Amino acid sequence: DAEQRAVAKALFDAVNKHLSNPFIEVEMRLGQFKANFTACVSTEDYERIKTYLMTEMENSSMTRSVTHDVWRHTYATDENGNPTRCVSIVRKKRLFVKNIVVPLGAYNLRFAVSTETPTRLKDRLSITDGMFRYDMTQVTEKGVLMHEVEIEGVFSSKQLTESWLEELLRRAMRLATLRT
Ligand SMILES: [Mn+2]
Repeated sequence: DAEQRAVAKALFDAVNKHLSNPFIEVEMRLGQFKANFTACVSTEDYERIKTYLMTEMENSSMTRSVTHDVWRHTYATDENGNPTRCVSIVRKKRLFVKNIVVPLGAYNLRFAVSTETPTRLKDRLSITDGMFRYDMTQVTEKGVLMHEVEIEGVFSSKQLTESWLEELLRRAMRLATLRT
């Protein structure tokens, strides 16, 4: 009856709260071997990858964000670069990691699949081309400045296909070999 419906609704809401919304992140990160794989590119190669992406872009769209990181707690920043407050808290567990065999002269590529479930400073610029998101991040994690580039997409319950993976590897190889 009516009381039963109130209990079941509460059980339903409590179940979903304990489920959360667990999505899957598939990413291909550029990097080098130089404590082995370092997910960074040179400054000059970084600016040329960006030149490539802005030339390629046609949707007149991008997102920039300066955040502070420290389960990871992400803190926003105001107009002067000072922290505001947490805008997200997420646990990232890597499920699958793989080194890609790249052509000679190319940047190395690391393939990573992670579950994300709702100190470093990140200045990130993100572009979308088709069903792929490009992230260009300048990271500082211990006084060291790293130029990071990755291509990625997120899935949950948007499902992952072999076609999307095939194009992800194609698009990543294009950035990895940009200088050659
Ligand atoms: Mn990422």
